Amino acid sequence: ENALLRYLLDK
Amino acid sequence: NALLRYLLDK
Amino acid sequence: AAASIPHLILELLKCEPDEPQVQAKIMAYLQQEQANRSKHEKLSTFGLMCKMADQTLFSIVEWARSSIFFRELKVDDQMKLLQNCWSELLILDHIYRQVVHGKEGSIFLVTGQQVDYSIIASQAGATLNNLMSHAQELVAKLRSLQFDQREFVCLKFLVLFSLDVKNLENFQLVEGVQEQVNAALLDYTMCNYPQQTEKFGQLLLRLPEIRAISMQAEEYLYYKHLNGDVPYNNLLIEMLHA
Ligand SMILES: CCCCCCCCCCCC(=O)OC[C@H](COP(=O)(O)OCC[N+](C)(C)C)OC(=O)CCCCCCCCCCC
Repeated sequence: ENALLRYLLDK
Repeated sequence: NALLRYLLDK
Repeated sequence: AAASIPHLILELLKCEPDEPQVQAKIMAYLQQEQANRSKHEKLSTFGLMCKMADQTLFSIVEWARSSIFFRELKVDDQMKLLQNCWSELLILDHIYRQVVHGKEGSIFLVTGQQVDYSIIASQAGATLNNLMSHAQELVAKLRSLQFDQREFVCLKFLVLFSLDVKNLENFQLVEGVQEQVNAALLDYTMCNYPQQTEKFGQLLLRLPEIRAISMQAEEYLYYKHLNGDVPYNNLLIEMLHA
């Protein structure tokens, strides 16, 4: 799991 | 809270 | 005689942010922010303070997540704890800054700026004036109690590690921190301030006052936001919207 990509998808 | 999650999990 | 510091407290102190580095980083950021703006789009004092507070919150999150004990919780637990206390930590930070760095009739900012009460008395509205008035009352109280850095860091941990938040998974770690930090704080006050027989209790009674002021601050900010006064992409607003 990559925190940055998760954020970009979820924001 | 996406930003909070990110600041912590990164 | 000699001062005594519980080992635990030494461990907490080690987690403290590098104050001069934070100050320089935040000031440089705000100066660059304003310089990047043309004459007509310059931030107001309020706009700058909103960005300042945002940067301070960023610093608070980085303090927590690098902190002993907290960094061992799952992210979901970390989020629940910070969602609960983010504004209390901002307030405690501000209050303590005044206790250590503040001078009569002025307020000291994270950037090292100093703001004369009179400047506020004139340009601030009643809402902010009321807020600052309550904050100043707590500052006077804490100065009177000889609130110090060791007690400050214990209170930060006690505010962060709240047992009053719903659906905490690792509640045993949270119980552990509450139990041991309370104990170390009590030992510290008894040993080092023995003439103030109820210092421990007196310090704890400041916590609901910190909560009250933090709620008032949240309310003021939310109102400013509803009026369209808060600059875009504010992390404080995201914490509010949660
Ligand atoms: C309380 C501790 C935090 C830091 C206090 C800083 C004092 C700054 C005073 C500067 C000089 C001054 O007087 O600035 C005045 C400005 C504006 O004032 P106004 O009343 O909103 O509008 C003016 C009155 N009108 C609208 C009726 C015309 O105020 C500020 O920029 C205060 C910024 C507050 C902190 C940023 C948000 C923090 C939210 C925290 C919630 C978790």
